[PDB]
Amino acid sequence: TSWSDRLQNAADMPANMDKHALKKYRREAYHRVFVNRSLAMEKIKCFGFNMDYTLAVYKSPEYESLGFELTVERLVSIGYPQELLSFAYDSTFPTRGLVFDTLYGNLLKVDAYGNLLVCAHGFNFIRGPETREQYPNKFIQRDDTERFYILNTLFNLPETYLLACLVDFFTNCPRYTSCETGFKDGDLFMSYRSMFQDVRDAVDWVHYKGSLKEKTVENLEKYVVKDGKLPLLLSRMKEVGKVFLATNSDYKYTDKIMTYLFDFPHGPKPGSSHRPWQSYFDLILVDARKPLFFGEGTVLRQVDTKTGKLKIGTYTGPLQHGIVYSGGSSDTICDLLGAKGKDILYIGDHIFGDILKSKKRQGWRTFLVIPELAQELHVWTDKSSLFEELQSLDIFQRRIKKVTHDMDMCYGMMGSLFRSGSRQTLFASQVMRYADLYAASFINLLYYPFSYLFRAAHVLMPHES
Amino acid sequence: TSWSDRLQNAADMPANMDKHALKKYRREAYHRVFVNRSLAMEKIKCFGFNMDYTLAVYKSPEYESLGFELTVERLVSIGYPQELLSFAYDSTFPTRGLVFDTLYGNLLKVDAYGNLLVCAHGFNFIRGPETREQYPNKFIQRDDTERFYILNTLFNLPETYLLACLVDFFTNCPRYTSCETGFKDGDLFMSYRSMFQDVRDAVDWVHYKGSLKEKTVENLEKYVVKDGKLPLLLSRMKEVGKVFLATNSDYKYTDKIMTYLFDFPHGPKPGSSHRPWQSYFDLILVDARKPLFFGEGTVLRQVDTKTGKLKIGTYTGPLQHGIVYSGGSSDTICDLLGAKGKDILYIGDHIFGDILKSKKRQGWRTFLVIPELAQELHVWTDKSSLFEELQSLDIFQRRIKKVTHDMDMCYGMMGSLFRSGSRQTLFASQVMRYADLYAASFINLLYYPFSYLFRAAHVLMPHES
Ligand SMILES: Nc1ncnc2c1ncn2[C@@H]1O[C@H](COP(=O)(O)OP(=O)(O)OP(=O)(O)O)[C@@H](O)[C@H]1O
Ligand SMILES: Nc1ncnc2c1ncn2[C@@H]1O[C@H](COP(=O)(O)OP(=O)(O)OP(=O)(O)O)[C@@H](O)[C@H]1O
Ligand SMILES: O=c1ccn([C@@H]2O[C@H](COP(=O)(O)O)[C@@H](O)[C@H]2O)c(=O)[nH]1
Ligand SMILES: O=c1ccn([C@@H]2O[C@H](COP(=O)(O)O)[C@@H](O)[C@H]2O)c(=O)[nH]1
Ligand SMILES: [Mg+2]
Ligand SMILES: [Mg+2]
Repeated sequence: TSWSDRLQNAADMPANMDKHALKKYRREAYHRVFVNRSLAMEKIKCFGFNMDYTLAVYKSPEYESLGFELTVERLVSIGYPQELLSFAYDSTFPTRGLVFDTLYGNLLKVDAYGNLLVCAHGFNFIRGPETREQYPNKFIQRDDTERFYILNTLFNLPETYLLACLVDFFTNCPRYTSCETGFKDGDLFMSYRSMFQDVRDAVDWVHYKGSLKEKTVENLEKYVVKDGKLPLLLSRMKEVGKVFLATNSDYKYTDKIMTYLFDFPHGPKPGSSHRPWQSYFDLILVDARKPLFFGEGTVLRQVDTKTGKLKIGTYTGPLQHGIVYSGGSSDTICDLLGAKGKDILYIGDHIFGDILKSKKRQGWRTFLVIPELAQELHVWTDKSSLFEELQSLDIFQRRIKKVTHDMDMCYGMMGSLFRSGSRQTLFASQVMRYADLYAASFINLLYYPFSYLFRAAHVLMPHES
Repeated sequence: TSWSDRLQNAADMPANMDKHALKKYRREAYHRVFVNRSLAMEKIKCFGFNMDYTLAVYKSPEYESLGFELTVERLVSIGYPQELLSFAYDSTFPTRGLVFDTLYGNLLKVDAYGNLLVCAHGFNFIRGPETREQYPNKFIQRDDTERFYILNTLFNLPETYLLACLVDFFTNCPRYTSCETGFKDGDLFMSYRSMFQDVRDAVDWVHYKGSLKEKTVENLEKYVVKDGKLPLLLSRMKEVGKVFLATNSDYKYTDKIMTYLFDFPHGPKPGSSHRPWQSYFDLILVDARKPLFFGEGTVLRQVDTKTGKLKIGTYTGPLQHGIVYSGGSSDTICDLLGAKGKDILYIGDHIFGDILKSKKRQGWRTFLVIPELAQELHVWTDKSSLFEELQSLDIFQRRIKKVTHDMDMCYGMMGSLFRSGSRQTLFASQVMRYADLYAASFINLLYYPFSYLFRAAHVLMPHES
């Protein structure tokens, strides 16, 4: 059972819009919206959306496994050894939000202060004192962005595994001599840094010049979660405010995915005329180039939606019906919709590119969709006497390490997305700090009334308490 | 009554080192160390110190008032109008941690997300909708470091007031026409940005080329808080670990101040031989140039302590007794003392330069000294039914704004260092995030045993609770 199974099962359900069933429904952890800072839903005048892994949630492990297969095939085609063809994707290994240390070739799970919670060199877990050799303070300088790469998204799940595999393969293969910063093969030296770049280029290549997109769209039911409730939610939002789409994706791909997500023999509710995905948005924008979008951005262009090509030149007209934009910046959206940032709830999945940057650069209100929260919740309960037990020992050592360990293993080899025992990861700390609201899915907003007040409790400093 | 009066009164007291009086003493808010993250005192192998506003706490409003007087005299000497000579320092106006917006010439108190809590143009307080003209989202981009200058320290207290004064003076003086970004005087245009720079240069000039240092050191009792307990604390620390000094200050000034702080007719305890300040430290370092010290730093030089001049060349020898260093980097200290960052408790007063940067760049353990916490605490109690009242309304609007207002006024015109009603400032949020421990004074560490465990409670995400 994957988080996409959980998500697809709630998606295979019709909306009961009785105000008594609605409130009842949101009592369940799974259908709940979580609050980091208070948010009055009535102040929101614009609901903003991203597509990939937000509106379009790719199925797991199917889509990761596809993306992995093709990156291997791109690496092998450019020269990596044919053994790679025998790797297959393992969804039990990679946790999202890991740092790849391009110097020493380790996958690291770290806290908000660069403290090491987990260290893995290929599939070998470095523990305790072995690690202090490379990390003498058990700590990394997050500022060293040249050395440390953070695998923020569900798109990096396959590359997270592939880096482990690759390090494993060259380590255990007797043609290659392992050194501190890479591998020697005769007179060729492959650093972890160059291997990492090759992988990073290959993923990018599969996404942009390979066949991941063509393959995804030719079996959509296999790769994308479809929900009858998405159109109903959007139509409700359009009643009380403005709705927009801003994706890094191109128009032709967005149109294939969006079309499919709205493909039901009705519109918002059963019995209503179907309408095309584009009637649900007041503003559609593609090739957004987030996070640069939340700064200077790029030049505002206009899509020709017949050819799926950009019209030549910068677009200098107003918002008219049917217009599709490409590029521009977050200020385009505020200007065209006449909104302030605090009037905009922006729903996305990329902690850095979507949520962090819109919050800090523009002060927009944020909603982080976290699809693994479906399965992370299920496990947080059924092992709450493993947690509540670890909790207890802290109050009351070698028994603390042992219990941390098996707590995490339930999540997988790399542990919870959110913590390693009693220690919170960087990812968690960033969700708490930048995501005003968060949930397993944005559809959870359907179970809350029009003018709800999400309440977080006020924070007190230690001397204040 | 100033926080320096509070601090000086606890400094005019002898140490009762009975383990029963000690524990009793630290029960008082004022003599307490506050915990942001758990810290086991027995893991600390090196206690590190800064001098200015840490070991040497300047008296208030005397030192601020001196520093203000001389910056005015430097501005007037370079061309600012003689009216400035009639300004006098007002300790009730400036709160530490304000942002100066060099575009529009406003002093702003903001939260951790760049939200506007208080806005002041000179001495006129902008409220509600008037402000939305210049800040349409009621928010500032903290990243715009070119426009927004953060007044982090007790050294910026006089310049915080002077900027208010200056904006006030040109606004209300009929020789100058007020524009959006500065003042017109005939064919001369003075922007707020250039005024700000002139002030910033003048403060720096007083500190480095003017007579603030000569004047301070010729009446030390007037300007510096002296405490018999400082030598005792240091000697206790030297028993269980290593002690170092790292200051941005030069040796000749450090030697004048340090000498005076140790000037008692005994050493650690009454009855013991006096010893010179330098015997208390295992490593002394001057002209540290923090925060650059916590990165690349500068070239390690060696002080000639007879002339107070730098020896010529880079220093390439080991730590020997009596050696005084200048420049270098945080790695010099770890190398010379053989410490890891987590073995180092660093006690300082500059949230950015001392605490933030040592924590993030090096993972050192941090202790923030916050001298206004003496007076901020006194007022947090005696108006806890103003807070507890505001607290109550949030649960249960125009009555919320009115009550926020008079809560703050107790602290001064610019409010609490830590909050504006129920909203925490950037300063507070940064103390919570970067300062493992904090207190009104570092001397508070004397009231805690050798191997104490400062405990903060574990943090839970909303879905985790
Ligand atoms: N999740 C992320 N993915 C990619 N880049 C990031 C992420 N988080 C931060 N960065 C960027 O990496 C750089 C180095 O990290 P740094 O620790 O200075 O950032 P930070 O966000 O300010 O840390 P903190 O969480 O302590 O505030 C910064 O430019 C930062 O914005
Ligand atoms: N108190 C401060 N004084 C001076 N400069 C600061 C201070 N705090 C942050 N800065 C620096 O100002 C710049 C712009 O602010 P930004 O909001 O990106 O920083 P930040 O610390 O990452 O914010 P956050 O608190 O959200 O993590 C950064 O380079 C940041 O490190
Ligand atoms: O390594 C990569 C390379 C490309 N993309 C692309 O980023 C887009 C994300 O769009 P959105 O989430 O802004 O809608 C997708 O088209 C995807 O192909 C990645 O996410 N990761
Ligand atoms: O605007 C200024 C200019 C100079 N300094 C100097 O910085 C030093 C702070 O030293 P420390 O806190 O690192 O010991 C002092 O000598 C002081 O003169 C300031 O703090 N602010
Ligand atoms: Mg996305
Ligand atoms: Mg200092």
